[PDB]
Amino acid sequence: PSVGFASRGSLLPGKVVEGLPVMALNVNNVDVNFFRVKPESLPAFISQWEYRNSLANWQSDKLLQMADLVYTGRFDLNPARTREKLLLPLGDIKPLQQAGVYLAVMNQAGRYDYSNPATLFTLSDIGVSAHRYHNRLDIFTQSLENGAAQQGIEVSLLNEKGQT
Amino acid sequence: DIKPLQQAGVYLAVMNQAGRYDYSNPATLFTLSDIGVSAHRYHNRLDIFTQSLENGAAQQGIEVSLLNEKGQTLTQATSDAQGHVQLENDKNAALLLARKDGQTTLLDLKLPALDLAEFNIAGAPGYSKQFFMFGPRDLYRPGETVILNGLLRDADGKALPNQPIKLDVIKPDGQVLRSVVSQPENGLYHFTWPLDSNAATGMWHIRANTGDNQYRMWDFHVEDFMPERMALNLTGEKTPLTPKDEVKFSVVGYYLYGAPANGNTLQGQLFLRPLREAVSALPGFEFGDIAAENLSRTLDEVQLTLDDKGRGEVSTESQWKETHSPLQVIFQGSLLESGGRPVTRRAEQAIWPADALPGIRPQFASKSVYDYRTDSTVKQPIVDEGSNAAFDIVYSDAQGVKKAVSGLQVRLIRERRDQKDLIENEQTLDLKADETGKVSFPVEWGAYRLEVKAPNEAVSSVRFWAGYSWQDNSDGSGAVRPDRVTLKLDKASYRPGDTIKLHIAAPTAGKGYAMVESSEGPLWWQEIDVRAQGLDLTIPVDKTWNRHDLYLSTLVVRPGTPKRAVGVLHLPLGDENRRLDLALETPAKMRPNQPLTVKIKASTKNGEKPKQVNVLVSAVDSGVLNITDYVTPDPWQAFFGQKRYGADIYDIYGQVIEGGDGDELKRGGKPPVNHVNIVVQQALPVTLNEQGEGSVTLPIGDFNGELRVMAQAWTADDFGSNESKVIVAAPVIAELNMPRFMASGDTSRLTLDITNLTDKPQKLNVALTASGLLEL
Amino acid sequence: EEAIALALKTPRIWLGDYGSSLRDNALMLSLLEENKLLPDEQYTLLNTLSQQAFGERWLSTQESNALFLAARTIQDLPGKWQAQTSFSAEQLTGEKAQNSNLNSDQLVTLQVSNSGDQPLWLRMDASGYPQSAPLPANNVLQIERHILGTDGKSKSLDSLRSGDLVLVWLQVKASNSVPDALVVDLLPAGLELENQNLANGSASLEQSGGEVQNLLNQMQQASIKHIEFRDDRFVAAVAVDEYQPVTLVYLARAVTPGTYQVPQPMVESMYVPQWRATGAAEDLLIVRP
Amino acid sequence: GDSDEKRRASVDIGISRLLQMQRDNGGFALWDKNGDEEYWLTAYVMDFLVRAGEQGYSVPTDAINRGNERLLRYLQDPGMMSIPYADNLKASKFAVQSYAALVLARQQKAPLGALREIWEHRADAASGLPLLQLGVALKTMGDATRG
Ligand SMILES: [Cl-]
Ligand SMILES: [Cl-]
Ligand SMILES: [Cl-]
Repeated sequence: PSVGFASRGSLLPGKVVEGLPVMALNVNNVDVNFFRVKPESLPAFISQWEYRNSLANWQSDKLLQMADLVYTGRFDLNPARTREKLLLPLGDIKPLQQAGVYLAVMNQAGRYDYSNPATLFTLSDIGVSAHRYHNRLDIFTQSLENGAAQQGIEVSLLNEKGQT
Repeated sequence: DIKPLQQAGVYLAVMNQAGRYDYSNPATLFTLSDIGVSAHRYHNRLDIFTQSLENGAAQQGIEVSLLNEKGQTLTQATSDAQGHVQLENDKNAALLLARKDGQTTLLDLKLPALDLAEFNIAGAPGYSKQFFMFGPRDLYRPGETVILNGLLRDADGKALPNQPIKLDVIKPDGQVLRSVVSQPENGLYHFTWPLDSNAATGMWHIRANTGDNQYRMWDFHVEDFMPERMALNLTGEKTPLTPKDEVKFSVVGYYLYGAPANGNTLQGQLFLRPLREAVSALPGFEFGDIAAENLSRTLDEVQLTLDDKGRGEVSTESQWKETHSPLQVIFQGSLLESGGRPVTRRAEQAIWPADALPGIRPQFASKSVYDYRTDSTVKQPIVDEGSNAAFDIVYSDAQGVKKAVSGLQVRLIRERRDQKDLIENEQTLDLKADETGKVSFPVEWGAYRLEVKAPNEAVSSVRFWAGYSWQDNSDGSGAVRPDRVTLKLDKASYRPGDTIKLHIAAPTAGKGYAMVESSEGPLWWQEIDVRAQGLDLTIPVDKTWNRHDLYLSTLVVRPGTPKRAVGVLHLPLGDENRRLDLALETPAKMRPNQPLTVKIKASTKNGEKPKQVNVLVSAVDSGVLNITDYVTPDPWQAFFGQKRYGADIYDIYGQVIEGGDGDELKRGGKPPVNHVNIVVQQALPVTLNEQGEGSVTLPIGDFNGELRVMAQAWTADDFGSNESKVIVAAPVIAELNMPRFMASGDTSRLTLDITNLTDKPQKLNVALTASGLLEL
Repeated sequence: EEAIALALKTPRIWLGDYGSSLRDNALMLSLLEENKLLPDEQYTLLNTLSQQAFGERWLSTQESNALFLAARTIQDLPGKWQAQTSFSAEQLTGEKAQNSNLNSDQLVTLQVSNSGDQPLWLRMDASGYPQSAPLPANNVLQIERHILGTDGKSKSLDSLRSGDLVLVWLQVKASNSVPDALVVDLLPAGLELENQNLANGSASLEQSGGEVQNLLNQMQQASIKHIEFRDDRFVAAVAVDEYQPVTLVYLARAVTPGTYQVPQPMVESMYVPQWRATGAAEDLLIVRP
Repeated sequence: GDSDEKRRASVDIGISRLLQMQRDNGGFALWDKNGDEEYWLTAYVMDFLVRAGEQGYSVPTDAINRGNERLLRYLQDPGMMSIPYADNLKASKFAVQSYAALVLARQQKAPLGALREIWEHRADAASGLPLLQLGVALKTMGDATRG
């Protein structure tokens, strides 16, 4: 009688998307809520979130105060009684196609629990590989799947306060 | 537009903000239905009355799902004009539900029944065969013989066959001392047994079992008392004083042997206390400012001497002239003997800041909540945090009649947790005469106080806490109180041959029912209409109604939500021809060590046939009877007096949505013997002759005081009771006042009062000597 | 035999042995029983255990374990008993505990013999006034008395006048639980109790005790079985323990003028009469006219 | 620490709060004016409030007088003190009276008769502090020898 995020990763590719992987057992309908993290003071969010598997109800007030809700989507599944993992169609969600780091908090339709499965993610087929030195930093932009789209102007380097 | 919610069953709505995650989310239990049931619970059955909200009284009722503690339906059927239902009642019954597909109405028996505190539904619970337990007194000393008499009759005071009644003697600890099987002698039960000298002190009782296994109690005190030798009367004023008035108490003291308390000292205490329960006609309604300071004080210590007539006056100037709350002055007066032993009594004087005051009654329960600021658990009216708090507000006089007023300052104050009292909300209330104002305020958390101020400056306030309830609830402290329907009757008493004419004066119009009830069920199952401002209706009193627990009831509803109102009134069937005119002829004054003669004369107008009248004569010292203000046992009031209302009313109009032995004395030491004299006499039951005449001679010993002559009379249905006061006094009284005991090596100033009660001057010599463990 | 004899004379993480006096006394009992040695010492430990279990608020798992193992075999024996006594020409027999009241003639010549085939258990409790007033003493229990005026101040026991109301304050303490403490406060002959059970004919404790509300609140918290307002004494049946001292307050009146001896306040256990205390000796009580 | 402005504002808040814990007899309770009296803490808070006055803070005159009246009851009447949880009741009573004595003496309000009678029970002390407080009180009120 459970359903949770299986990958627990920070980046899903824009290409070969297949949404977010979720492992479920006897759960037919799942209500997932998506929140776009405020671009300003984003390092303060990552340090508070610490890339968790679930979200506590009391600690949610401080963390979700720097993230705005964009969509409230329920998803239809068909398991009756094996703990098979499945996809999540995200391609039809227009606000998620916009820039920014997102947080998905899923729960069973009419279930009320202490903690609900949550994950921090970004939908992108871009793969950077930075190199840190005593004075400078050289970044190498690329692309996932067949292709190495190297062009890189788009480099937002933010400090501890959360300013580029 | 929600199709699954249009189906039968009880629902629960849990709401939350789209993407919010909190510890608790708002939730409510509800049922969508325009059906309004009103059940009536009885000892064996349960009669339910189905109806409808808005304009319409759709009475048809087949749809009655009565579920038990497990959750299984027991019975479901239909009956009577337009619709009604009669079902079998269970001791552990829990639910009641309405309709299969046409909506659902929830009514649970677990919730408290409607509070009928404003109605006179009080009386004896003896709806079954009546057993009147009586004796000459209710106060005994350890080592005394307890005297108890009894007469067994049916529900209508008629004689029944000779049956044994099992009597148990119960101790204050609840343990039985002795069990007997009482057999009657000439229709009279008589139980006598001696209290041990090592007997426990407190409230003892004799419990009787007629066979119904529903015990009949006879309470008696067992205490180390001293009979009073003086009478003390402390009188204030019936009508409350204004805050400017001086408080005055009139004192009267006299020796019960018939002489004033001339020169006797009266020591006492004057106290100022708040008068929160200022209107007895409105039980539960609080009056005055609970936030007001210095309302509980010790005013003065009273020290005075009574005049030659045994008279005095106690007064204190007002020190609460600017009060906005009703107060009371209590005088705890002690009239002292020449030896120092007092006769203490209390008198209270009501003080009202105006002629009419505002009163508040919370509609929510009072639960025992611990307060660490006072380090003591105290029961206080509590309501759930984030919920509305309901209150009944009335502008009443001392008598209870609600007066018309406009401009009541209804203010919701939030009391400081850890600056000053924060005024949360303000209101303006207009009241009509005989109208109960109903205010509801949205409450957050912590300490709160609801205050109402009248234009005459009179302030009334009630404190209430907002938070959690960890069970520990007061037995039905949050019960629904219905609006009152003043019911009026044409005659003071009715009989099987009479016809009752009842005037139903409801606050507004409304359909429902009008009936006559008993503890076994109703007798006038239906009557439905009410129109305009009042309704005079005829009720034919039936001949088979042979009981005195019979009451009348009405119910009215009107939509704007459909406000419900209830009316209840006792139906008197006690006939005056069933009472014996018992006359007692005793001398007003008599001498000690002489026999007292009581001349009995039983009669009744038109009839005048006192056929084989039995009389039980007794004589007890008044100083014994005054300690517990003992009432002479009346057999007529016992068998025919107003019995309690045998029904319980349940309705859903309050939940409609709007928008070893002697071992302790051995360890302490053998107590000294107290040689006080208890003057109690009970002669055998005599038979009055053809004329209804008879005489009883009671031997009176060395007693100086007042004696109460008491008599009880009976036949098969005729009952009588009378009393007379006989002063027993010598020409010259010589009485010694001494401590209750003395210890070895003590010195006591004894006092001997020599009183000349002759019209002639007396010259006497008093020769004193001491024997035993006493020396002069 | 030297070690065993020394053990039964030796009294009792901290020590690390998870022990207590109660536990150790029950384990020592089982050891003696198990090894069928010193049966007279077994009976001594059994009586000592009965009083310690009675005076213990809560028992640890090891205490109840040890107590159960030491007493599981005593109820497995029949309750039948036979005795030949000094106060009976006929033999006394029963299947349960049968009490027999005795007077001073019987008690001074009291002799009991076992005429049974099993051991009999006897309990003898004798009570009465001593020839002279003993000195204040205390064991397990403690009692103190103080008299206040209705103004909440200490009352000057000389400046007492006929008619005065006084508040008599008792404080009872205990070094262990006393579930059945009996407080007997014998009155001076000049003081009469304001019988609270007969409210109409007496002064109210509630009304006259507003200046000692702390004491009334403390008294409301006490576990009181009953309170008796007798002619010569105030009596209270209460439960007391080390973490919960008992406060009692009663209203009395100065009645007969005179000079009175003041009896000391007393408290004792019904089950363990050795748990007893007599409070400090007071000055004579003078009631003025 | 605090700024001088914050520190002074906090003392004023504390005084007004403490005054709401003063009972009708002048003694102080733990949280409310209706709670049970706290004997040692009444001397403690009275010490605080008198010293607060010498340090430039306002305390109402009626509250100080009521407090001092109650401290005088402690010197005169140790017998009415209910301290049921005290292991050494006489030592507790002695610490209360000695503290009460110092607070009144620092205001020249401690009667020498009462101080001399507390001094007769000096053997009841379980610490040096109550004796040093009583000593300063006796010296201040005029008995330099016993002081
Ligand atoms: Cl007198
Ligand atoms: Cl074993
Ligand atoms: Cl016992």
